Amino acid sequence: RAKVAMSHFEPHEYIRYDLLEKNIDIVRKRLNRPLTLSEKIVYGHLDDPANQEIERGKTYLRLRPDRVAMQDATAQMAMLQFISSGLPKVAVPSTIHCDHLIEAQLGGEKDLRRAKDINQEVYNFLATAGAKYGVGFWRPGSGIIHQIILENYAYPGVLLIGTDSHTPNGGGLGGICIGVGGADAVDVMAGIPWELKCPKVIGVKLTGSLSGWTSPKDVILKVAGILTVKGGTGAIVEYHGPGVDSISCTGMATICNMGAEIGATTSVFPYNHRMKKYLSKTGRADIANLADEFKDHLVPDSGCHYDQLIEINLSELKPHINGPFTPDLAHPVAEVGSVAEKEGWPLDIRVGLIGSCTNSSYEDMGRSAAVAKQALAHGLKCKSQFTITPGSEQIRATIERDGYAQVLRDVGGIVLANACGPCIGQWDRKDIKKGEKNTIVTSYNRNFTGRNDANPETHAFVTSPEIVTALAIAGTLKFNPETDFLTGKDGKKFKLEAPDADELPRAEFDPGQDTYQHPPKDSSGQRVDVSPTSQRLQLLEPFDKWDGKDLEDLQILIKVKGKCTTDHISAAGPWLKFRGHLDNISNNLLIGAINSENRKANSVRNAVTQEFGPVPDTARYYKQHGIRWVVIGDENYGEGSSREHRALEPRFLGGRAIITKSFARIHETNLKKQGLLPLTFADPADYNKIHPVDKLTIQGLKDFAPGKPLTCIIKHPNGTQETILLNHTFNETQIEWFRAGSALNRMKELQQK
Ligand code: SF4
Repeated sequence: RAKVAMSHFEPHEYIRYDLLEKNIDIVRKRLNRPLTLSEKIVYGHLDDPANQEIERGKTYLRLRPDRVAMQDATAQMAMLQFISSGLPKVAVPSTIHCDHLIEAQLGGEKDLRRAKDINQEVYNFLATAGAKYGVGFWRPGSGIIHQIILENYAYPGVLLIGTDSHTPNGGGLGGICIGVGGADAVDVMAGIPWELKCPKVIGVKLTGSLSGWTSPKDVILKVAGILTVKGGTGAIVEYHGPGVDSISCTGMATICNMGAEIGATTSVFPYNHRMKKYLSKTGRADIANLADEFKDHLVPDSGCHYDQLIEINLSELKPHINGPFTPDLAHPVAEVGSVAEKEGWPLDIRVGLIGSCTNSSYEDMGRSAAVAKQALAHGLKCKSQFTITPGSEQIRATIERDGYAQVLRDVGGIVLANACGPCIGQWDRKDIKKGEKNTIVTSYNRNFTGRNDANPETHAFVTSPEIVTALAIAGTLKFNPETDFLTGKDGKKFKLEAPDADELPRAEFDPGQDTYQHPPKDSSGQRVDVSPTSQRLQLLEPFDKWDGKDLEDLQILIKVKGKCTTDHISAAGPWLKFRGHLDNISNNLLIGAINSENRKANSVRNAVTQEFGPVPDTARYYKQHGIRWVVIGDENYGEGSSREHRALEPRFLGGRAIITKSFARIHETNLKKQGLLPLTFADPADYNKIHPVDKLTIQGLKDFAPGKPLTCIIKHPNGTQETILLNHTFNETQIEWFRAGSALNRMKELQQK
């Protein structure tokens, strides 16, 4: 066909639209129905399109992703498991991005220099394992994983997996980009088929066009309010309609990015001329030209069926701000001042934060600078503190060159390194004490309790970068940029004009400094050294194979009440230090979950000593004494970030099963991967039949089978027993992971020894 390379760094790896077309055509001759766009890309990547069983919401697809991307808080454990597989080189284009371990304190260059010193052991490990196994390495300072991927690696029709739940960001360039745990990335780096439950497809038809203050962020702030955080589970969101041409390519990436907050498998937009324009301005006109020749396969089929349709009229959409402790609590900016007042949310904004991968594009920085130049023209600066995170080095060099960074510095902003920083709590925040109630507004995406600064009483609202800038200047939520007046230095009242800015630089992007490190694909004789006394890195010891017996008289470690995110199960912030060390990070296990017994966090009853204490310590005491335990949870257990640490930590501390009303997708997969049993109540009311003191027996593991429920005997203290049934979503592939002790153990069994 064409020999067009997948990126500038892999001149030999060609895009295979011929393969994609061939597979789409085998599959549509079988289904004889129109295919949505996500169906074309996903089924076009099937390992076996002729025989694969295809039913939305029901079958597991065996897929062949084109490339793997990892960020440094999840890459360490993905690479420690790849190192245990014993395989010599990764089988597909793979990258590591060092963006999660740079703490915001002093701003830019200073914070990067400090991070490089503090994290030297880890950056060393990743660069060395990268050179040895043939993984490309983007150095600290290079940028946030998803911005580097949009700028260099994402293209129409790619199937990309990344160890991060905002990998869907890449849907803004017509690709299917899916968040996974490190063990799924090991499957693909090892060359074995990746499995994904066939998704449902929610269509969102966009009509009209954006105007004035309304920006691409408002479309997904509105969709999250409609669908709620559990509304997109098991589905891909596919944007279509005449209003799509109205959104810039980075705007589409913003909307696809935050679809992670409704639990969606990923989101995607159809190839159109805005993507073509972005590919040409990022050095990839040859890929835009090839995609023009395969355009029919990069847009949905006429009359394709969506399982749910939502219509949004862009012309009527007005600015939104969401939170404070969930991303689906949506409010127009116009009314948040009044709702805050009513609910007792602090009206004064201590810090306004723009950027992160969700909103750090050139157009986002241009629009925020456009609001900031007006305030400056009246002698004002920010009343709130104000920080700016550029998404990559190229965006930092280009907004610097085109003068937007200086406007943002002149209004009182501090430019932070090109890293997650405050978005995952890597922020040395000193202005409030812990427990001090206060309000910050961000252009980020998640706004859950204690995530930006480990303070549970910080009320974080997410909105667009131009609204964070307008509200940082005002310093209060009781300010609506569309209606209200500010007073200049000079005494005159003035109103902020809606920001207008270029979506891409008129000149080319300035690439900034050299930050990519290609693997020697020659040499590769590196020794990865993990010191046996390291506190940050530890080689894995394999988990135990299943004993062949049912699980009797299991102790409940904790019955969790309400929302239990992966930040409740395995907190980030300070714990990021231990992402490569399983025993040390297991000291945060479930310390944020609320115990139904006393409604406290990190205070559970030890069944032996009858002292209430920390959950980590109690799980280690049960493990030390041979007591196998269980977690009982509520709805959407495991919501949020993809960290497989939330599944590895309970396995390590002696857990056996997690029984809930429902699971978020990535956590449920991660639990199966590590040899635990994620089970759901066949009747959710049965959650109320189980009390912290009850012991449980799970029976029927001997004839464990796809579609057959497991029986659970609840043993009450008084001698009463109640039998209930538990469903699971294991297929046969996954039951083998459980029997072997973990998926990695099963893979090492298939290597003939
Ligand atoms: S923590 Fe924030 S900036 Fe970093 S990859 Fe995730 S969403 Fe993006």
